[PDB]
Amino acid sequence: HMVTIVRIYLDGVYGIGKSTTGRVMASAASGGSPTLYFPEPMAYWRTLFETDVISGIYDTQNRKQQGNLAVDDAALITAHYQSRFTTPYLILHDHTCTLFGGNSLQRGTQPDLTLVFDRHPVASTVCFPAARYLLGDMSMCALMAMVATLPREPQGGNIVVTTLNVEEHIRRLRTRARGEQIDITLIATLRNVYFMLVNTCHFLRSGRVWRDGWGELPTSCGAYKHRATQMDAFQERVSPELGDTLFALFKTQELLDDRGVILEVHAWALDALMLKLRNLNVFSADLSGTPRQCAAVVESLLPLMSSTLSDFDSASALERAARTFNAEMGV
Amino acid sequence: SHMVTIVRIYLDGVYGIGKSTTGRVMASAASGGSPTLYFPEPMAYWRTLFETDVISGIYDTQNRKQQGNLAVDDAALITAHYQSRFTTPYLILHDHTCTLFGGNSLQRGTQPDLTLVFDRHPVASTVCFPAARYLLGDMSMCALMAMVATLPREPQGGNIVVTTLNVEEHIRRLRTRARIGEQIDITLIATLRNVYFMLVNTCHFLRSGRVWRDGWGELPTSCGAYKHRATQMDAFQERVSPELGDTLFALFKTQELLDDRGVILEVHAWALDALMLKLRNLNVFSADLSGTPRQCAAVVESLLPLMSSTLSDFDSASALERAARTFNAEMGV
Ligand SMILES: Cc1cn([C@H]2C[C@H](O)[C@@H](COP(=O)(O)OP(=O)(O)OP(=O)(O)OP(=O)(O)OP(=O)(O)OC[C@H]3O[C@@H](n4cnc5c(N)ncnc54)[C@H](O)[C@@H]3O)O2)c(=O)[nH]c1=O
Ligand SMILES: Cc1cn([C@H]2C[C@H](O)[C@@H](COP(=O)(O)OP(=O)(O)OP(=O)(O)OP(=O)(O)OP(=O)(O)OC[C@H]3O[C@@H](n4cnc5c(N)ncnc54)[C@H](O)[C@@H]3O)O2)c(=O)[nH]c1=O
Repeated sequence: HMVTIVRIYLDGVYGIGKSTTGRVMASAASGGSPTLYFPEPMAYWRTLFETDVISGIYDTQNRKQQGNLAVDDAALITAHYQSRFTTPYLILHDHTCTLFGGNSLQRGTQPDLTLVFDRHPVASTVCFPAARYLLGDMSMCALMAMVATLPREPQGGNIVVTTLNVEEHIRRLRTRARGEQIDITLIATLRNVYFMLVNTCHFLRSGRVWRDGWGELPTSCGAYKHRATQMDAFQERVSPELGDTLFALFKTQELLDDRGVILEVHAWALDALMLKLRNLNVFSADLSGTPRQCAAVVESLLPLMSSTLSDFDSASALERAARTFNAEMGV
Repeated sequence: SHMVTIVRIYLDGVYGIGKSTTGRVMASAASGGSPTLYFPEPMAYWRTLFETDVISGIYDTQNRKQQGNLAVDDAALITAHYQSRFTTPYLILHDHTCTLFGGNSLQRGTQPDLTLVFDRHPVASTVCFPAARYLLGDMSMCALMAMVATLPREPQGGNIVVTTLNVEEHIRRLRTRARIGEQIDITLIATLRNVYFMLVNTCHFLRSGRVWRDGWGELPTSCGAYKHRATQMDAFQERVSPELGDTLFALFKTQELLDDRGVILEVHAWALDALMLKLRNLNVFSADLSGTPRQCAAVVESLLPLMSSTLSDFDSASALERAARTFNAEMGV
């Protein structure tokens, strides 16, 4: 008994609908075949240790403004809690990775098993870090630090970057939290970072590498940074330029030598990013309709996705991992 | 298509023991053996390549701790951030060289076509130093987990040699560099020494073919006492037949990671699994450096019969030679 598994990482900017979405896809209410959902590791972040890292992050963007903590220092304290967000993702990823199996193909069929992970390690190792850096809240050096910890995606992974029109995105961000300030720049920049990420996988699928069109590309400075904070600045592109992708932000003096050439060690890092994101078959989804509709939109690009071949012990082991994960990541 | 036999060695252990000097000799042709490339410590990355020198910073933040001007709360957060900054260049190097070692790792008891000495394995900055900072109360168990998790998986064929030294001689050396009213910081040194014994014992335990679970639920729930004892000099040693108590696993049995029943949470057992898996491709050895640089170089060398080799190709071997040349340039001073 071999099993055909398809794994989906649902990802994108927060407050868009994605968690409702996967949670619906998982629930017995959608039909199709067995669908297991791995939720966000909330408990890990909030209750399992003395410090609640979400409550800590913003607590520091407050302090840094409230004229009470060195601006230099909140860039370190925040860098740190950004690190803490990654941990449970890396643990999950380590545990699940042996079990997905091999023989990744686009089979066209329905799989015996469907997994939906709420977010891929890329979100908290590259994307959120990249955004905090563009906002000046975190240094290049520190972005490097985090990007370096992204694990290699094994074969057959599928990442669906969820999207939404801005209007509606603001409506759903008020319905959830008010009192506290929403942070419209973080949202604007994250929207851009996620487009950049999507562009990046399309870039790689098109067979290019980060060196291609690197010389031509302009150095990326205050001007380029600020632009990533503006809304709509970037968008999905099936044939992107280098500058439409995540690599563009790494061309800065910080990483360049006396004559404008990127250091070999830094090229190595850009190399590793490109390696790690390569087994990630990229898709988009607009989360405009109702949770049930959103679900069927994700479920509709199932025939396009990458399936693996697993043995019946591991299937079982993933389902156990599913049960446990939902259980302990509780609240 | 031409087949090259590589053996890689990670020299590791407590700082100030002689390891970097040893490695430079193993590289030097005068020490015979097989051609040796030596990847040094990523100094430049840490100190010069960015606006902040992680070595200055770190201690400058332990200083503002005792010396009122910055919170005790923040120190264990800025210090952790800096500990994380130490690991970056090692992860980068690891990612660059890993896909070049090739496979077929088989302890072949002969001299290899070539030898790579890396100064330190990712384990040093993602497990060992973090573990010691936690045992000293400078860092939380949760911060620890945030770093333990970022150990990369060692591929087949990795050999790690934990360097050792009697305490007299080790201290002597420490004062030999340093110089002029600089404090040493025995406290850390003592804990790091214990952590590295825990590590040699850990991989033994694991090669033995034991898992972290064997003997777990009968092991004393480690907390207050255990932390003191980890910081006490020579509390730990290289055990011949190590048990769970002697290993790095012991320190993760704390209230912080159990439920109301005294049972480790499953997500925590997973983190424990990961670490056990990565620590399974490292062939572990210990080497003593009381001899002279040459003697030391020979002590590590004589082990080679015991070490494991991978088969790479000529074009890969030749990129390692560049890799080593590049790393050496970009990291000096
Ligand atoms: C990963 C990461 C996160 N964070 C920070 C950023 C955030 O401030 C915070 C929590 O981030 P979270 O992702 O853990 O949890 P949420 O804040 O809940 O954001 P989500 O990731 O869950 O976004 P979703 O949009 O997937 O969440 P969801 O709850 O589905 O959507 C929010 C609201 O929209 C409505 N909704 C959902 N679907 C809807 C639909 N189809 N129609 C109408 N409304 C819909 C629901 O009523 C819900 O109230 O953590 C970091 O700082 N660094 C990091 O690396
Ligand atoms: C990796 C890491 C480092 N740090 C911090 C802790 C430390 O304070 C600092 C040093 O970082 P480093 O280890 O790159 O720099 P060093 O302090 O130089 O330590 P080494 O790695 O070089 O240790 P070694 O023992 O290899 O250094 P070495 O210079 O070889 O030895 C010290 C002295 O002993 C003499 N010596 C060497 N071999 C000798 C021999 N055989 N006989 C007699 N003397 C010998 C040498 O002349 C030298 O002066 O960085 C962290 O906080 N966290 C981390 O994760």
